[PDB]
Amino acid sequence: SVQTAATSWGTVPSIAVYTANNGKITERCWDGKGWYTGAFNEPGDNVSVTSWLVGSAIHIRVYASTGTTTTEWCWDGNGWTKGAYTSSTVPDQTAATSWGTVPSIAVYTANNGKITERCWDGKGWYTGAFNEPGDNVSVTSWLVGSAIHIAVYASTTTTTEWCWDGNGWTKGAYTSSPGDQTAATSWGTVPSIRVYTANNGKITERCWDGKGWYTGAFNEPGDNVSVTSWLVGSAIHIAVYASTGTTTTEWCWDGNGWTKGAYTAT
Ligand SMILES: CCN(CC)c1ccc2c(c1)Oc1cc(N(CC)CC)ccc1C2c1ccccc1C(=O)OCCOCCn1cc(CO[C@@H]2O[C@@H](C)[C@@H](O)[C@@H](O)[C@@H]2O)nn1
Ligand SMILES: CCN(CC)c1ccc2c(c1)Oc1cc(N(CC)CC)ccc1C2c1ccccc1C(=O)OCCOCCn1cc(CO[C@@H]2O[C@@H](C)[C@@H](O)[C@@H](O)[C@@H]2O)nn1
Repeated sequence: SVQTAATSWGTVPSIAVYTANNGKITERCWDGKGWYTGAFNEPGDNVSVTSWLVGSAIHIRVYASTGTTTTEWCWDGNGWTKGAYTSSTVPDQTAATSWGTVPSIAVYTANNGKITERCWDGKGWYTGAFNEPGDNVSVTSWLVGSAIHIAVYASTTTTTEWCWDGNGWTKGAYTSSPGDQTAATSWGTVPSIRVYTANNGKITERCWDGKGWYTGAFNEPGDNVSVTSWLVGSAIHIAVYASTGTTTTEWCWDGNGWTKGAYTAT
């Protein structure tokens, strides 16, 4: 099927969805009044994205996988340009997260059954300590004040949660113990986490609200899943993108059940 990645920002919100199809990545954007086609058009078979607000200006980084490299593509208000990211890979699935306004970035790559990590601290790219088995990776992160926490979901036999608390990596209380493709989001400082798994054409949901994992009401057909969420005061909003072949369907949580969203690819 096509493979998607989703970021959002502000409270309207704005959404960017990236779809990899026949080696091309294209962008559908939402401004609060209709979906439209963004400038982004780069080569790639797989995509992940992350973004951050500097005051009220969005900065977007798309990690596009092209055989023996992943290229970073940068939006900073005035067009797409190539980023300082470099890797060396084999015919590659990535997950990205970022935090603060510096910002800091962590990119996880599953290459031939191993997940590895590249980190950006504002000075340059370096190799992170993370290195664990997996064919499939998703990531979410949250600030507790100025301390970053990172939850990596590595799917190989079992999906394993790997938690970073700022001084070491450990196995988390998640494990839903073939060919799982996961997408993760989180919100607040508890935090809440939702992990979506495409397995055998069903997408299903696992939930953390600080007091143990449980199966969520989310249940929709798809072979690929991406997700983004945003808070408005105390209210969470989620957009899940479920894909089968070239058909991507949006599912929205606005606090009153999962409903089909307006998203089209066109
Ligand atoms: C574009 C081509 N690439 C990528 C392959 C590249 C370019 C330069 C270097 C490169 C690689 O590697 C090294 C390595 C060394 N070392 C140890 C590190 C051994 C001697 C030394 C020099 C180079 C240098 C280097 C040599 C001499 C002088 C300066 C540098 C340098 O600027 O370095 C790169 C970062 O410096 C400032 C340039 N830069 C890049 C950005 C990017 O900011 C954007 O936004 C960020 C948030 C990220 O998304 C980021 O990826 C994105 O591009 N901001 N500033
Ligand atoms: C207080 C002692 N008792 C017996 C009286 C008890 C104990 C645990 C639960 C209990 C009750 O109830 C639930 C109920 C659910 N529901 C509601 C029917 C969702 C399927 C889930 C887990 C337990 C859980 C639960 C089970 C296992 C692990 C943790 C919890 C838990 O955090 O328990 C307390 C927190 O539970 C969350 C309550 N709830 C409902 C929703 C809204 O929906 C969820 O969140 C949305 C944002 C979406 O992701 C949606 O798909 C997803 O299902 N969010 N939270």
